[PDB]
Amino acid sequence: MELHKNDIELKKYNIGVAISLGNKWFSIDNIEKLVKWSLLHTKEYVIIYIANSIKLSDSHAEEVAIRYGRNLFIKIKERVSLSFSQDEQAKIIYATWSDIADSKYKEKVKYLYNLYDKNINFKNYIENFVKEWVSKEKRTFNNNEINKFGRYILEELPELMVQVKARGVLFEAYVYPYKTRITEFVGLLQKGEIFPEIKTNILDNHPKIFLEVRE
Repeated sequence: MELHKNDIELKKYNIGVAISLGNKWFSIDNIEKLVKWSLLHTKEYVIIYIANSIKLSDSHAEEVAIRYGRNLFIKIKERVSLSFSQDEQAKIIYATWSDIADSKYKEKVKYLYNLYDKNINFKNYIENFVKEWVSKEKRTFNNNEINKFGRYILEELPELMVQVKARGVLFEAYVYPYKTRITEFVGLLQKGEIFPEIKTNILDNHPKIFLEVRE
């Protein structure tokens, strides 16, 4: 279980553990290993949160939080309190969607929504983007559902691109077990190599750092 470097071994960064809820890799055991690894490499804090989700709220990430995220967090809490010491546990912050989506975060998301409605190339790209992920599955989805799922990605896009506070705590890096199409996409966005207006409008020369950590 290691980082697939200098700054990390020097513990320059606080580390986020980004949980894709419903992704079969994110068993409690693999989540435990990620939190273990992050505790041993972090500058101070480890921030556990729900990163993606692939009507009781106007926000999909919020609806995910109250339907599934709370129960996941309760299971993580109980496991952590048996696997780690009192002092290690004090390094861990459980960031709900609300802890992350403060007013500054919501302005970025709003910018992306407006761009999704006005720029048809961006709409086409994010949409076709969803169509690939569902292409690897058995179920079908209509274009209206495809479009709904696209908006859900934009809600999570700022957290992947910019360094943001959770409960007042800034985490510069996050761990994830594998590269995904979203991480390559975010890579191009952060460089201004795709949809450069997004970099111009919502990024701030402090890019979120992506740390690939697996067995």
